[PDB]
Amino acid sequence: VQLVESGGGVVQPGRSLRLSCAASGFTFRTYAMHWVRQAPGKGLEWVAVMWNDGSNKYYADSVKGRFTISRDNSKNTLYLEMNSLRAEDTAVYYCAREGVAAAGSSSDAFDIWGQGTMVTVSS
Amino acid sequence: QVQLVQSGAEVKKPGSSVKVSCKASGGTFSSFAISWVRQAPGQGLEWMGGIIPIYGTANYAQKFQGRVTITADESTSTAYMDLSSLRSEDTAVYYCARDGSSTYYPHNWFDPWGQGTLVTVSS
Amino acid sequence: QSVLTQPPSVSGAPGQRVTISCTGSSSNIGSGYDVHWYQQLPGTAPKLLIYGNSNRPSGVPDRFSGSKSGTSASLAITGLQAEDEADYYCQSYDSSLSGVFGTGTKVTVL
Amino acid sequence: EVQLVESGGGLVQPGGSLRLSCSASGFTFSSYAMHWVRQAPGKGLEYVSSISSNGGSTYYADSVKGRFTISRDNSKNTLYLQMSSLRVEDAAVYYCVKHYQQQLLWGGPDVWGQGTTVTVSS
Amino acid sequence: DIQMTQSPVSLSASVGDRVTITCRASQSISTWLAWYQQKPGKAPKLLIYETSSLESGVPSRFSGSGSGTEFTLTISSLQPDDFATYYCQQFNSYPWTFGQGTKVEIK
Amino acid sequence: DIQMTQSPSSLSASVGDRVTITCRASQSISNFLNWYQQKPGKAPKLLIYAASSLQSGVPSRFSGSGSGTDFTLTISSLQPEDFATYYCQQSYSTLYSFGQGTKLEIK
Amino acid sequence: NLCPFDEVFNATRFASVYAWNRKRISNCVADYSVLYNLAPFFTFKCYGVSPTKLNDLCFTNVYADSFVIRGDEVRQIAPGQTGNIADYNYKLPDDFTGCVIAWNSNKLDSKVSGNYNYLYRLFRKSNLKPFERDISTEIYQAGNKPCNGVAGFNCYFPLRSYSFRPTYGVGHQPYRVVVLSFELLHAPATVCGP
Ligand SMILES: *[C@@H]1O[C@H](CO)[C@@H](O)[C@H](O)[C@H]1NC(C)=O
Repeated sequence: VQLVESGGGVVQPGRSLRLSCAASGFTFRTYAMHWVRQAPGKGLEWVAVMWNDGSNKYYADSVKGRFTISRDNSKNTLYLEMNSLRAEDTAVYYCAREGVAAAGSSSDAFDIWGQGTMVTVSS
Repeated sequence: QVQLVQSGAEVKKPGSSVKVSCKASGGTFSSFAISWVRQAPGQGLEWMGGIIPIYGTANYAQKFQGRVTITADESTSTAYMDLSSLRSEDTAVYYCARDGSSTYYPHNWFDPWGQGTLVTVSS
Repeated sequence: QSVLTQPPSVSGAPGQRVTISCTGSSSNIGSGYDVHWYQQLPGTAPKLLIYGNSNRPSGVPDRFSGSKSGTSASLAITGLQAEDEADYYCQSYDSSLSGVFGTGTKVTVL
Repeated sequence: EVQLVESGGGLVQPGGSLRLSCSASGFTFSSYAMHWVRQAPGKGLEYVSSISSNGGSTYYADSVKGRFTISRDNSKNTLYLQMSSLRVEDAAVYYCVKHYQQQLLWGGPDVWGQGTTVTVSS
Repeated sequence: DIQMTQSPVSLSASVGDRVTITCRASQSISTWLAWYQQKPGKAPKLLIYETSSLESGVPSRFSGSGSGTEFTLTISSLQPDDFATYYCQQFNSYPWTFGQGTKVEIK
Repeated sequence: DIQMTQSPSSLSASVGDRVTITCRASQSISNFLNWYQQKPGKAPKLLIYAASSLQSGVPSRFSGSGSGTDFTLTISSLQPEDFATYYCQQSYSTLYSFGQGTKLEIK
Repeated sequence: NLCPFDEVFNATRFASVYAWNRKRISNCVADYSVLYNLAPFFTFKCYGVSPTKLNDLCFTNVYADSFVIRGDEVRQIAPGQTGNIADYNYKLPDDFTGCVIAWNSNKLDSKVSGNYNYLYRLFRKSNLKPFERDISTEIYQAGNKPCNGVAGFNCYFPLRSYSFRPTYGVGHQPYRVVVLSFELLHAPATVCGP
């Protein structure tokens, strides 16, 4: 049930960034990961989604198009690939998860979260 | 007046598989709800998985999933426990227990408990 | 696996009433499943003490009493003697057909 | 309407190579996974090759493995079965087949393509 | 790799009959099977999908049934637009083994 | 997009009081919102999922309720360890959304 | 004291059909008159015991399962049925006793673009023995190739979502099910009608 991300740091405005989310302890396939954004000072806000098998990849309206989100069910990781990220998109990026067999976790809720990588623009 | 007896103690190399029997006695076997209890020495008890031999179902615990295949034979009035892929942490005492009043629903207390079967793993 | 939290060791004085809590949750006791109790003498298989949260089988004195209250439970032992240096276990059932046992209690005399 | 045109084929000496291109858009292409089937003239149908949704893993048939290489430029909206080291038995029509669902619990191809043909002689 | 049989291999029927075709497998699939119709000279097309449902674009004179080792495609009423051969197909295990064919002859 | 508003935006209380926190939706949400707790400088974890059930691993002094548009979160007895923000997140559309947060302060 | 049926039927979220919850009902009076006069409860089929006569019977205990399925599978929650539910998710025994309540929940358990987290078992090596839940998610070997931990051709993952949209038909909307079960044993009885 542990969850840990990496791949964050400082970047110029307008480059690409792989963001991992190394999952362990739970069966990774039968859930649907998300990406929750916390700007410094502000509240939580939503960024991306996946599906169970990798079917549809919706986004929030502020970051759609520029974000592409991948999935690797063999290594049980998650990749978020943003392109041409703007200076206002500096935050902490979290990992998530939600499935409804009641055995496992709260339904429709982001039950397990990673430690958080901090992506910050630079100049 | 009802009592259970088990097989003797066994030694196993790390990597083999063990078949532990539980020879019931006293009455009819078809109304039993045998559930296995594992106990490492100096720690608490643990539930393994129940089996209703009038149905053949096997509700395993969430830890012992895919490792143990609990089966039961109606003719010989015994309920096996084919614990495969033995490790060094599985040296323990293994009890079998009838489940009290009901048969079609195993949700009761445990009476009797048989006797100990110290299947140790060493070299 | 073992959802039941139980106190590790409880004690008292010879000739007193000692109690043992058994804190469950909403998925094991609060779902309506009952709670029993077992007694393990050191060097044999454990015994049966309380069934149906209050009763007693033939073979145990009337010093042994237990009860459930909402999510938690209790087991009262009156009159400690030299046949109480043993291990007692709290037993119940999860809602998802899964089995649970208590962590472990150590009753020692003074 | 889903449309599937494919191209290539013709004549080849026994032992040559061809590029069989199944290329038609008709839908959102990069999410699907399409395969290849074949039919000798006057005989039953036969399955030959398939590809994943991203070109990652392929699965060839039993009697065809080792001689072919299926590739797909998913951006180019094209599907290539690259023939190599053919025999007399491989004279058939090669149709393209499109999968029904998006990506998982695979089975049941949806629509069939128009068809190219190949011939062997001397 | 399931060697499908198909019965019959050829038949002659006129308009106003009821023909049932069977496609029986060796390895037990469970409702993973389609049916096909191939006009000579061009490509076949999907007729029914997953052995019960109906594809859009066909009158309901055909019907699929069965689950397990044997399935029955039935035609309730014959028509003069069914002058072709038919194909079953399993897709449970991934080497797809199509059937043989059943020529529907009109007389 | 479903705009969700949580009220009030800045609360203050003391130890032991019954604190209520309400959350208003734009259109209907069929009891599919959740309540989060984020201690400052940590990872926000869940308390109430699906507006009425408590996450196993939370002291039972919390309580939330509602169905339809408006939903209330009611803390029964405050503690020194329950002084943090509280997020209102729904689950209805393609675009999931979070609230604005209720800071809890001292007297 | 009255029956605690308010915590079973009126719960805010149900379990999915591959991993369902089972609750025990004990020490109450079985007042079904708070339940039976709810005529949009579109199915009240009772095997073993007859309906409308429940309030004059004494029982030992009541076990109440709970899950959600689509409307084309409610005919499968029954003794002796088949399909992709009664062989891979939840199979009742043949000599089962208990009523199987099943109503419509298209306002409750449904949202736009799918509500992707009500899973159901597609693949298993064998049919389920009765009353056997199954939570294990190891990949299913379809053909003969052991792939050992990575899925692809001939080895799939056995759980798909339901993808419930509110704009489907009457057959694809989520019919939320509660199948109660009753037991009688030689014991004092704690569940009986008034
Ligand atoms: C569930 O709650 C509704 C509204 O409070 C009520 O009308 C209905 O009777 C309840 N169902 C029961 C008690 O079975």
